[PDB]
Amino acid sequence: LVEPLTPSGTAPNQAQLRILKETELKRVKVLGSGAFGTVYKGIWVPEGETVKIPVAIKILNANVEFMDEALIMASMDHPHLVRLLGVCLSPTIQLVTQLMPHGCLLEYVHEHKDNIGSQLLLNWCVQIAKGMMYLEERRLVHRDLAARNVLVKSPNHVKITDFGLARLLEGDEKEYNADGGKMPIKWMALECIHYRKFTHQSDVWSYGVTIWELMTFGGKPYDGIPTREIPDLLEKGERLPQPPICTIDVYMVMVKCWMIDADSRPKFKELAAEFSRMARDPQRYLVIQGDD
Ligand SMILES: CCc1cc2ncnc(Nc3ccc(OCc4cccc(F)c4)c(Cl)c3)c2s1
Repeated sequence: LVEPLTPSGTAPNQAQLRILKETELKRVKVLGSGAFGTVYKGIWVPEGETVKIPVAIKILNANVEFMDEALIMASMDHPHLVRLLGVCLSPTIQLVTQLMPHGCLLEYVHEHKDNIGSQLLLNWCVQIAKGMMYLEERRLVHRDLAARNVLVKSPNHVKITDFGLARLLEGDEKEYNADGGKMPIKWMALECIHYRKFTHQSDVWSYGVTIWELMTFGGKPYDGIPTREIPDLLEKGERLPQPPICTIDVYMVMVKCWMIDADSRPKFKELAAEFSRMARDPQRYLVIQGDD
């Protein structure tokens, strides 16, 4: 027979995913490595073409779920989220994305500390929130939002990366086993420490921690405090301190991201809009000396 027609006005997903030959890629050096896998700086020469496209290649240490997640990653079309360019299937599956020349935001803030102003910092808060807004719109939880997973295309333009990988490697099992989670506890929403209760509102918590990293120019959350003690401290009401440059206006935005009640936290829509209006008058909201 012929299948009963039932249209839904959802637009076709015409995203392209390129399956790349092993030999189209060369690795220059290592950029980073961790629970997620190793990220290499590299060169992609497409099949038949000449141009040597600067790329990052990620190798991970089920494949139906991977090819499903790869579809999501390639479908992302937003200025402040990365897009997967290609997948290489051999010898093991490699992820290929455009290299960001100014690197990771966490490294960028610490290195350019003495020359980052209030306008720049407040604009990054908007761009991050916007990209997350776009993820949420698609019902996609990042699970591992952190300054370390925000890359700098140019000083005035950041992109979020590494969305999807956490769920792909961990799964959705409510109970943690003895191995625990792969994401760092100190960026994690309280409810996700105890069980896997990952939602857009848990990402919001992580957003709060991410923007604190920026306002402290690469500060380390709960610095020195061992990760075993965190779940107890958070439940006793402990939160990150007010960064020196932060007005109470900015700090309260942060604090609201760390409410016990996940529903009480700001939505990404509210976060982008508030930092937007702050970015219209950035010296009323962040107090950095020399920032005239
Ligand atoms: C610190 C200096 C850096 C510059 C830079 N430029 C581009 N990509 C980088 N890292 C990177 C992170 C994740 C990667 O694959 C995972 C992934 C997740 C979601 C969408 C993607 F396109 C991909 C991939 Cl393939 C790469 C990095 S890291």
